[PDB]
Amino acid sequence: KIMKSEVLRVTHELQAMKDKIKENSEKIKVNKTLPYLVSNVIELLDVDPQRKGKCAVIKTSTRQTYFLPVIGLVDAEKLKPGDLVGVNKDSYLILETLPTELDKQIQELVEAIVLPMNHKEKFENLGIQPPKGVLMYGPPGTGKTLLARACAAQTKATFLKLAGPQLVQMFIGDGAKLVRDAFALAKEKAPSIIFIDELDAIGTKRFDSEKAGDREVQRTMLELLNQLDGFQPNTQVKVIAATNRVDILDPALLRSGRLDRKIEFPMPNEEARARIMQIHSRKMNVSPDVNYEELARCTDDFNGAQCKAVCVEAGMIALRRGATELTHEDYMEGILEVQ
Amino acid sequence: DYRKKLLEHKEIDGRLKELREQLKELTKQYEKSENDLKALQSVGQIVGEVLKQLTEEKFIVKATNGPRYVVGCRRQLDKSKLKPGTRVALDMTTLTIMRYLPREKGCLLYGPPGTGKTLLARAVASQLDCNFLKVVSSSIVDKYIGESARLIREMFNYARDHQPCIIFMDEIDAIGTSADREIQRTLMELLNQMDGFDTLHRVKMIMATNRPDTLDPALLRPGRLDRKIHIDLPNEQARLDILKIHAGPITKHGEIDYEAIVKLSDGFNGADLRNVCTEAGMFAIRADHDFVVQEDFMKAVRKVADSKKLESK
Amino acid sequence: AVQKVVVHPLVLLSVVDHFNRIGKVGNQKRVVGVLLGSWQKKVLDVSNSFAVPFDEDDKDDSVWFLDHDYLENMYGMFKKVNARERIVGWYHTGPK
Repeated sequence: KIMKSEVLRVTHELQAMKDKIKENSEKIKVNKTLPYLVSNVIELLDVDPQRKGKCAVIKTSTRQTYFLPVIGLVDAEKLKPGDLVGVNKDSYLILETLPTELDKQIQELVEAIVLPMNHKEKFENLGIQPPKGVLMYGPPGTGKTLLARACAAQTKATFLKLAGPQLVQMFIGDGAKLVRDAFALAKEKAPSIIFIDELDAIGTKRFDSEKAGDREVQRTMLELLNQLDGFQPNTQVKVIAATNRVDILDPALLRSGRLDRKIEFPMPNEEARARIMQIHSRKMNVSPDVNYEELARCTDDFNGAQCKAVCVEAGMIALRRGATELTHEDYMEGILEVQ
Repeated sequence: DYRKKLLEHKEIDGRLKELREQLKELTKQYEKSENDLKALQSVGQIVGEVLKQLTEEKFIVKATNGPRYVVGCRRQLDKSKLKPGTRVALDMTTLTIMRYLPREKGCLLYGPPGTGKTLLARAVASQLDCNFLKVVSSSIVDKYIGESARLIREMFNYARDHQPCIIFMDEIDAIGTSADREIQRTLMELLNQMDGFDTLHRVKMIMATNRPDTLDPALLRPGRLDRKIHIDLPNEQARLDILKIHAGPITKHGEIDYEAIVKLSDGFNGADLRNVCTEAGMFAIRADHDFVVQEDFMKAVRKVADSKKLESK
Repeated sequence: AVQKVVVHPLVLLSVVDHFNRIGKVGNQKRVVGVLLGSWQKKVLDVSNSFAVPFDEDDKDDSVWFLDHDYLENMYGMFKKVNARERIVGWYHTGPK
């Protein structure tokens, strides 16, 4: 063991290094305390001909452009064209980059969002990618908007509102800005839940290509399909879509990353109306007389918002009816009251 | 007694030499921290642009902020990058120059029977593409007066400035009265920017469609799309090859017949057959088992493949 | 390796300080100073330097007194305030 006696000096040098890094590692808190302003970063690869080529283009908030190479600590998610980065008074170095900005269905919604995050072990053991796009289509009456948003609130994760008129803006070019923004919060921030609705109305493919806004909504929408079919790593936040009609369905939605789990929900018959309406009345005071037969039959061509309005109208006259519990005939009274 | 002390001392020396790897690996990163701390010392640089040069040694610069200045020549750099027309960088002290700042042919694959040739472009792009530049057919809406000429010259101009350029056109049947005037405009611009002194060795494009009656007889003319290949038989040998070299990481039942799965899933592509087998894996992962009975496999082939055949409009 | 070097007068005026802070003791031997510079580039450029207690013997010439702790402390603090310059060599004021 005479040859292994030199290891003690190596360990003394290592512990001496750990004892001497406290100063230069301690000044990080007083030098890199807080960036007082915010500056935008745009990536631009340079070439010097070590003497290696590496630089970046900076843009301050005060509309002043300066020069600085790619510097800082070990970068993993950095080097992207983002904002809200670290900057000192005048050195203008990069130190800290930060991103700027219920009963009848519980299986398909909860699984499709948990398995691409928790079941990675079975993904590595089987080599199978999970489905991404789910299409809650079918005739109206199910209430996919209020029930799908309510179940998205029951997912206990982050929820981001995104509708039709949200992406469609008065100016041009903003659609891709809100797509890269929904991918900023969703893709860049924590995994959130985004539910859009009425995709069939904007998925119109006309023959006369002279006047159709829905084809610019197919430029932003098919640009999202470019950012899903073109971008293989779709393991992050998915795109959940739903339509109220099967009149004009986009044929280019046939992909695992795209809308694959197209679950057909038919007209809300006594069973389905008893399901979504048992959800709508699973907590309120329901008297032991609501057979749901006549009132579930009279709910024809009534969406979940209009059926919720029927529940409100049932919640209107029961005050003056004298009974503190909602009765059977008050549902059909609300139906015949709205229409 | 004596023979065991060599093995024992070999064990103490072993556990003594197995503890250096837990530190010597992170000491390189710790030293890299001070290396970066010494690398963040070059600060205070600004940018500029050169328009007019009077003296070969001293020229005029144009800052982004708006005020203009004049700088000299540094002893390290040469007159190669000193020529005008190249964006350079400056320093706050003495306005010295550290370095500069750089600014920033056809094939038709259509099949008269069936659809899914866009998924064939997904098969080729998923096989060997190495150049990401996608153009969607829904960007030529032309709801304005009609000026897509500068859109074509600017798009192919960005294809000249950007070396990676392999396009995959699709869904051209719906965009193919004056409905044909814009097609002759954009197509004659394609000839005007493909038959002249254009970099045909770098640009590449693949046009796809869905119907054999809307084949755009203007596009059927040679020139634009010279290499034309029909899809009547979806390359059963190449389909079987894609299934073989793409059926590696996916584990299935022991008794598996490739010819039956190939024959029962035809018409579209072999990569779509790969989507049928990975769909059968997407159901085998729902059945929390590695290998299952081929009944569910035949449910993914028949139900999923026939669902592609029915919903492939 | 090195074709030419660049020496600033600041180190020689620091030798003037070496001749100023003597205190009239009567020794005035070859005070050795730790020369600093930039060895990164091919050309050598001296910016500043410091001193180290150096004393020899009258009869025996092989006697030389240096210090490692003072060199690592002056180099540590000087490197902390200015990391662009590191140790390169030394220099003595003796003509022989």
